Parts: sequence; structure tokens; C-alpha cells
Amino acid sequence: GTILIDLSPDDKEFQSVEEEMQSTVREHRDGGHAGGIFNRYNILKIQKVCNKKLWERYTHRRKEVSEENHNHANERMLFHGSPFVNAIIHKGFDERHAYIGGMFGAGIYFAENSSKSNQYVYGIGGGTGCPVHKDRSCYICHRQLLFCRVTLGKSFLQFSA
Amino acid sequence: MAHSPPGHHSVTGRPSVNGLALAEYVIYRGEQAYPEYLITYQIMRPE
Ligand SMILES: CCN(CC)c1ccc(-c2nc3ccccc3c(=O)[nH]2)cc1
Ligand SMILES: [Zn+2]
Repeated sequence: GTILIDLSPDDKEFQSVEEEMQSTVREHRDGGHAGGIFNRYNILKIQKVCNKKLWERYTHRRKEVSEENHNHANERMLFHGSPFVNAIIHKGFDERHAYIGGMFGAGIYFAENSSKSNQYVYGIGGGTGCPVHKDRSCYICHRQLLFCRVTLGKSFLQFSA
Repeated sequence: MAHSPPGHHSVTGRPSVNGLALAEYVIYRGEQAYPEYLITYQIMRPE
């Protein structure tokens, strides 16, 4: 039951999402190995993901978390890159979308830096790069990221390298 | 998936070496995220 609604580049909502995408690019310690070498993106399209059942699944859990945390969901907007982005928008996030080998255990990972999530578009470590050219720094092929509403609740703070 | 640490709903990975990196986060229940925007893009070659 998912429909995708295109945002116009003239829409304030398009513009604020693009700004979050562009302004959270950083350099990576791998010199661009996983995600490619770039300082900015060419945004081709921004679509709103509309699914009533998946939204109600989200808000139901958000209310459970908020009630366990003095009425504070601690909701953030965060990036997610994955080979399974098209499955996620149709079926919702679940255990099949977890990074099993992540440094904080098997869970679903999100980033404040869009460029961090960009490293996972073609798999862990960028996999073998784009399917057409086998290039982790492909400047031709179209990539997709999700910008997601995420309930953190009470979050365990891990200081890490 | 693993479970959240007892008494918590997520984990925050705070960078402790790279002063320019922003935080990363992990949830252990898929119901705690909604994929609100799908962004299609290219990376741009610097110059
Ligand atoms: C479930 C598919 N999978 C294995 C290819 C996968 C792995 C990692 C990620 C992922 N990891 C991150 C780690 C830190 C910060 C952000 C992300 C992210 O956006 N995706 C997404 C999907
Ligand atoms: Zn390519």
C-alpha cells in the first residue's frame, strides 16, 4: 500500500530535505573507498513515502516509547542507506534490514551524516560498487537514500572510535 | 536482531576520535523508524 509523491524543487519541503542531505556531507577516513569521492550531490528527485499501515505501526510504537520515557519519543530525522531501500519503502523496516555485523550489535543503523549512509547504498563497505560499472565512486549511476523519522527514546550512549 | 540495552530504546554511537563526524544510531525494533523520504541522487565529481 505504498505510494510515492514527487516533491517539486520549488516546495519548501524539498528544499529543507535537500539542505539536510547536502550540509551533512563530510570526508571519510577511507578516503572515499566505500562511498566515492565527492563534496556534494546532484539531487534528482525527492519523493514522500505514503503508507497508512506502516505509519500507524510507527506511531503505535512511538507512543509506547514516549510513555516509557516521560512523554518524550526523542524523535530524530536520520539517513539510511541500504541495498534494500525499495523493500523498505513497501514493507517497512524489520529484522531483515539490520546490519548484523555492526559495531553496536545486530540492529538497524542510521546516520546524521548523509555521506555515512551513502557508504552503504551498494552494501557493506560499498560492496562492489554500482551494478552497471562496478564502481564505488560512480558519478553516472543513480543512488537512493532514505531520510527517516526515527524514535530513539532513552538512548544508550557509546563513546567509540 | 539483538535487544536494546536494558532500560533503553536505542544506542547512540558518539564519535571519540574524528572531531568532524556526526553521531550514528541503532534501533532494535523496525517499528521505531518510518522511511519518510526517498531521495534519488548522484555523487558529484569534485571541481
Ligand atoms: C541489511 C542490509 N545491510 C547489509 C548490506 C546493511 C548494512 C548496513 C547498513 C547501514 N549501516 C550504517 C551504519 C552506520 C551508519 C549508517 C548506516 C546506514 O545507513 N546503513 C544498511 C544495510
Ligand atoms: Zn555506475
